[PDB]
Amino acid sequence: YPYDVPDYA
Amino acid sequence: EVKLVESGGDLVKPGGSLKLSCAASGFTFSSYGMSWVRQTPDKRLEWVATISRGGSYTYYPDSVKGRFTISRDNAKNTLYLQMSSLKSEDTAMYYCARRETYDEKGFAYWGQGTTVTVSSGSDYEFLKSWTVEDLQKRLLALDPMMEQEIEEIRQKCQSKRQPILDAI
Amino acid sequence: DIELTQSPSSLTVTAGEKVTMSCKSSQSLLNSGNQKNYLTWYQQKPGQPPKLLIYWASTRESGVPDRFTGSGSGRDFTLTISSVQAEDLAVYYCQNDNSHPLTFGAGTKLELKAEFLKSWTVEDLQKRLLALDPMCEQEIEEIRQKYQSKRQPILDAIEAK
Repeated sequence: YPYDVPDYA
Repeated sequence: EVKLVESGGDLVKPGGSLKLSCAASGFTFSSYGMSWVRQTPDKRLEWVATISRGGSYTYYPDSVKGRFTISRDNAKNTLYLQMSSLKSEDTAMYYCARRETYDEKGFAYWGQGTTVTVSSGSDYEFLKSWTVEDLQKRLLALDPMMEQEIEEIRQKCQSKRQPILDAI
Repeated sequence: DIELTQSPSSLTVTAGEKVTMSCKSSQSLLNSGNQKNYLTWYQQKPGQPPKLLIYWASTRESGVPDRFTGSGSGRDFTLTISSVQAEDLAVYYCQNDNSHPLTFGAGTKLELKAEFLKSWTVEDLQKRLLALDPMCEQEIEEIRQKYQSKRQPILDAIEAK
């Protein structure tokens, strides 16, 4: 993936 | 089928270090965040750490911040929790859990958990100048009381079991 | 930090009866992005991890009996069991899943009121016998672990000569 995904909380 | 298996759980010296790992399978590891959540002897649940899917964001509550490091190896499908400066209150069953990166519904998938027991620095200080005689007397006092506590549990359980056995 | 207050702490029940559990939170759990309340309810039985029961406050997880209903909004949340079964005896936890730090309530434990077992199915009676065994053995093992913990510094002190 080009970006990491932050936690939603 | 989604499966999480924790290991590393052990007895830790006062202020000691320990590393837990959790082997993931039955899903694409690299596409989901992961967490550690612990349950203390009093049964309270406490969130310990979360990691992003790529490893680049980590989160911790204040109680473990600076001491605990959550990491992952996406090639090996393994989640890690490195703990430092451990204290008796860090005694708990440690669970790894998947973070629902798409649905955002909480923890649907948990492993079976690994037990970490931490020795008390305080309890150790307390006994510094006890002699062998002092200590043996204290030691011998425990098991008779454990037996009586066990006997209470057994008797109460059988009192719930017996009425059912009698109906059948 | 968001604090979640679950009441009552325990609750004695009779099978068939309606039960009501309450989770009040110190702050809102509204995900502003999508207007859903990110509160999750879990069910825990002896020897196993908590099991997700209800999410987004009111959506039942797959495979959960429809006698479980989650409801409420803002700060006041409830878990209702329309007709409680002996298989539903467990500790119920709510969780703030909206904002860090993630936090759990302290739990509401359901227990059976101590004849009337004549009205139960033989199936439900055998299921209760099977559940009692791991419940008692976990309680007993927790006593052994506690006493290992009390013994340990004394054995450490004896050995340290």
